[PDB]
Amino acid sequence: VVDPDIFNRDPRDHYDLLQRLGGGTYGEVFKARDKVSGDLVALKMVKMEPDDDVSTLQKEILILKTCRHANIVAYHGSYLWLQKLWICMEFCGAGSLQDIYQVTGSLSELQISYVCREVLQGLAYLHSQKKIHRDIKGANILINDAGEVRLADFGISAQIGAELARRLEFIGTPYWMAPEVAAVALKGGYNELCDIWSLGITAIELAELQPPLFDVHPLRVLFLMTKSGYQPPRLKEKGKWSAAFHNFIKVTLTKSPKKRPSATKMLSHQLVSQPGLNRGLILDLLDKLKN
Amino acid sequence: VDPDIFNRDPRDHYDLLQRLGGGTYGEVFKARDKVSGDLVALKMVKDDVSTLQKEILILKTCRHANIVAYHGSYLWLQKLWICMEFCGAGSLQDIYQVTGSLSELQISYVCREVLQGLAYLHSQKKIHRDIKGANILINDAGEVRLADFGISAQIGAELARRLEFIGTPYWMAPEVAAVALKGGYNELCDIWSLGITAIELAELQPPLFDVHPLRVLFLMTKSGYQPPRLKEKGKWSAAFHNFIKVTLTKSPKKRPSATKMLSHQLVSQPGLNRGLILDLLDKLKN
Ligand SMILES: CC(C)n1ncc2cnc(Nc3cc([C@@H]4CCNC4)nc(N4CCC(F)(F)C4)n3)cc21
Ligand SMILES: CC(C)n1ncc2cnc(Nc3cc([C@@H]4CCNC4)nc(N4CCC(F)(F)C4)n3)cc21
Repeated sequence: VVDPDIFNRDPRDHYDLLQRLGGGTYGEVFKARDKVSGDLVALKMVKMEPDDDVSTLQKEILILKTCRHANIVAYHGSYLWLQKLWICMEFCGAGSLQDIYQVTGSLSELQISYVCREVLQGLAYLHSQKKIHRDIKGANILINDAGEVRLADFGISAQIGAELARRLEFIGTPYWMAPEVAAVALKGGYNELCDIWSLGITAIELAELQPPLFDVHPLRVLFLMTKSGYQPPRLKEKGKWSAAFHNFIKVTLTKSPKKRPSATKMLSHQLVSQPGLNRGLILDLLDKLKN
Repeated sequence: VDPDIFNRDPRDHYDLLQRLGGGTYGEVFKARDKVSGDLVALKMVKDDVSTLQKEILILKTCRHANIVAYHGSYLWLQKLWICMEFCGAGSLQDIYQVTGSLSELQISYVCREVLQGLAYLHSQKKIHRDIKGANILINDAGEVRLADFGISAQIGAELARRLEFIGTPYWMAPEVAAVALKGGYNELCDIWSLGITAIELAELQPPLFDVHPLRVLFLMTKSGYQPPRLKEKGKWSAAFHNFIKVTLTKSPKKRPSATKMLSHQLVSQPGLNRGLILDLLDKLKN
């Protein structure tokens, strides 16, 4: 069973499908309207046929259903009907920051600062629940028509969670196992501070339209990160960005997780504490997107 | 694809003498080579055979006296027969379940021989990951052979599979990339397992054997976990207690390598030889 609170009914009983927004490996996403309230929702539809593995989708729903924070996409339930699973969420009309910057070009420093503050608020909430997003990037940060910021796409977090559960199920007898082996099997070998690093990379992505080393073979990038002299990336254009932005990048991209600041600590950084960070900055961006 | 597979009937080459066990992976036989008379172990198998493929490749690429020797594989009638050196006494667990606890000198010899095998494996960039009495075999001359690389193969396969579906890495933190490529721990896990095995041979159970395994996993993953110890202090020399202390070093950054452990007083002392285990096998028989 995918989730103990699934609605075993046709989602079309409750929603009018308005537009297919896209589709691929993850399934398809629809814009729909609540037939009673008139509110808009996103429906993510995935095939869910007998003997398919439900574990990843199960974990994704578990994450969404237990979050109640403005900066995490709101969850309105899931439907299982005729071997399709529909996950219903708050609609973000502008899509992701990647959808936006592919049209607008690079964001301003103030726009990036607001985005980073909103993402850090969502991360601090997730971390206080002992959750880890594990896939912070422009493609997974959604923007609504009011310029508000929502973390979404917990698929990677759910995949990791489901694999972690499978590791525990088949760990075998533990009595000869070294503690660090048990720790990797139970906890994964890293912690929530990985999300802070990913946010620093995301800030570079919003500034430059690509993450660092985007043109290097992925396996080479992984290898370089494991060398003892690996150097965190930096913003390319020194004079374009303030010292505060360069320092935000420096501290979020702290190599050692033992020394990397938490989401709550980062919320005190000058870049995201400064006045004038509000959704109007992103309304400006969305106007550019249409103008 | 193993390029050396013999595409012919193994029974045209070996006389099957005794089924030793198996299931549901397959069956294990004691067999005799038809031309030489040497005994061998034949493991018959058969799905996704890929992890078994990786397991055979481990055995095939190892060439060390303390690793059970590999002779070849026969493919016949959708059954793969893996031919290995025969160890007539079985595992140390098979033995101690009859004889009772080993002497300190017997344990010292076993530990030296396992450390030699581990030093070889680690230099080959392999991790055994399942060192325990059940996986250490004893031949009829009292010599020690590491065996059962099934866990090593399974963990390597699973590390490779995760790597294949890791997705794009450009937003990943370095510690996440390191877990993806290197698995989150290293070969020093085998040194810890050897320390537990030494307690097992001394006491007939690993520490915490009567604690629920999920509780053991809970305790071991907390920052305050204390490494176990031998329970009957006066029975064992200071050198044995110290060997346990250092092999069971909690921090993998401080735990000694197999080569370093081979210089420890317990395993470098004189009088450690296969005659000690021949005595054990005599006790097993008599
Ligand atoms: C991650 C996804 C399952 N998800 N989760 C919650 C959520 C809330 N709102 C949206 N909103 C949007 C808006 C737009 C706008 C159309 C025109 N430009 C962007 N596109 C898209 N997607 C095009 C590619 C897709 F995967 F189909 C989605 N989603 C998507 C949402
Ligand atoms: C790990 C195994 C596949 N393997 N690999 C190489 C190898 C070389 N020699 C043996 N020798 C023995 C001796 C004995 C002795 C019979 C009387 N007591 C132990 N039993 C067993 N088996 C009991 C349960 C099994 F898996 F079938 C094996 N194997 C086993 C070997």
